[PDB]
Amino acid sequence: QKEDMPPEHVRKIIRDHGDMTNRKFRHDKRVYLGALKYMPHAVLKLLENMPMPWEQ
Amino acid sequence: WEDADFPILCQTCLGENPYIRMTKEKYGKECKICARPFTVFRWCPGVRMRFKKTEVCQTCSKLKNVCQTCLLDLEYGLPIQVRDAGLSFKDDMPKSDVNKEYYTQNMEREISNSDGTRPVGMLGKATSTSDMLLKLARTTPYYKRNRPHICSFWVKGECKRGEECPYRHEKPTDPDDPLADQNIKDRYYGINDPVADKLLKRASTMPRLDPPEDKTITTLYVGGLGDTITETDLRNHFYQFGEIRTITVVQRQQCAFIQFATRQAAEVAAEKSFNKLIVNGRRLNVKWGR
Amino acid sequence: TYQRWQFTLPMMSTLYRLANQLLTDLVDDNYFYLFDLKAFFTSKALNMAIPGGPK
Amino acid sequence: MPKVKRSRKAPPDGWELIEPTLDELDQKMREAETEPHEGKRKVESLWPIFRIHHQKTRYIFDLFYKRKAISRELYEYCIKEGYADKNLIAKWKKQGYENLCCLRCIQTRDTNFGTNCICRVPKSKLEVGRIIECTHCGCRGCS
RNA sequence: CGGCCUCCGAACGGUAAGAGCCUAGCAUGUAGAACUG
Ligand SMILES: [Mg+2]
Ligand SMILES: [Zn+2]
Ligand SMILES: [Zn+2]
Ligand SMILES: [Zn+2]
Repeated sequence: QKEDMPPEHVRKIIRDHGDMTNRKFRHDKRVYLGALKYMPHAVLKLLENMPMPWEQ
Repeated sequence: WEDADFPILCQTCLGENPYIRMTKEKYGKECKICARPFTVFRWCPGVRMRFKKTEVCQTCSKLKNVCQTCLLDLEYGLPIQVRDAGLSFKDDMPKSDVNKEYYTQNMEREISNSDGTRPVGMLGKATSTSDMLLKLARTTPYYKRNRPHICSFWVKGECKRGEECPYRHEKPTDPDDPLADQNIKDRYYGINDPVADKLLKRASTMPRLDPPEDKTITTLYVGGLGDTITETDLRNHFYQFGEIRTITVVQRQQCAFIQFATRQAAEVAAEKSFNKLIVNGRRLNVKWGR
Repeated sequence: TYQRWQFTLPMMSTLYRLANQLLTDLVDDNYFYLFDLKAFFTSKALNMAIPGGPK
Repeated sequence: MPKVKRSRKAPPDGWELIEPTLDELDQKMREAETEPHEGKRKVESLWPIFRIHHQKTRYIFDLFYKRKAISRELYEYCIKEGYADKNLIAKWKKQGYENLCCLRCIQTRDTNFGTNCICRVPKSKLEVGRIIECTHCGCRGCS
């Protein structure tokens, strides 16, 4: 099976990449761009899992 | 596009182990020459050797019959210029862009009419194998084809990655050696190839039997026979090559003289025998008598 | 995987009482006499409007 | 301040002695998390996180099974509050896996051929000892 | 004792087209590297 990672793995990845202007990444550039086509799906999945005002 | 089975390249470029690890990536890249998108294969040739990759269009490779990753021929391993010129070949390789696209397309259609055994087109009908090219071939494997690059880090001292460096921690060749500038296009077309040009200066340093002056001197002096050489055996050696006008085997010299009735027979025979005459395992030397 | 619930009636009655203000306080269908679907389908098919209904 | 805790109920009565090491490890993980992306590397910048994760979880694995010094209810609570790692523990239960570097290095899909990464191979099988830092963890021979 | 209540904004369509030169960008991260009695 596929086992889950600790949250700091992704938190660190995203923090590192910041906003892709540093030249270190610069191949992510084109994959980052290619993932645009699926961005309206991430938004739908985000908004339908909204947290419901009786929860913090 | 192409979608195929496996890459054809020199066994030197294949590597040492009898079991290979090759991963297929469909339409992975465009040929450095053809720019046709072709399926690329990746292979790990050995431990701590750089991973090799299929490097040219399948059609472009079936055309010229070279190591589809090492760029060297599949038969002897000779660069295009040298192999062709020693085979007496003057090929019209396309260099134009539009004519190049059309040419690689038509050549893929011809390779489609071909059956996967012989190199398609003229590249086969020059199959008179040249001993100069044979002797110019590296007879043992040159696995230096997979030695890693230099790590600029350790080249300034900086490679603190340990032995995990993906480059050989060796002093970099100061670029001036023309062996550094072999672009894929240069090495493919075989034009302005200075490694093959050094190979050509070598082939000019390689000894053949230089012809003597007097057009009546058809006396070929054989050296290094031993006492186990027979007169009739040397006659059978130089027999089908033309008319042997006289045999004179000097046992007190371990030498001999074959007088020929045809100057062409004498010349072609000596040239075919130069440093290659092997009778009873003896390293026989052909010369022109005085 | 959180499908298929099963409750008891004490639960269901407390749930009912809490949801009491979001709910409709009628027991039957006679309220929606000329205000049900088939009434609105017929109204639409005849291009006439009910006092409180759609056009 | 702490790993602000979702369960809202009282952590059991063995929690206050595991507290200090846990917290200091947490602030430690925050420092290794913030250590910023200099000429460091990219493939090697996630290694400290797997160190400290393995460390957190090996700690709570000690304080339960090896010493028997924690109640099982406190144990499952420390699982639920993200101090422990369920699947790391659940592999560590197996035979050959005492020192698993992380859960991924045995995920076979992440490699092309569907085999574990060389991190898993014992050192005896090599017999040549070329130092290997597994790309995923950075580990050097977990088992 | 009947009720009857629209419309709300954006793009193109006008301010040219170029040939050249100059200089960061942007792509690669390559292939392969000497031979004797
Ligand atoms: Mg107009
Ligand atoms: Zn390991
Ligand atoms: Zn590993
Ligand atoms: Zn690991």
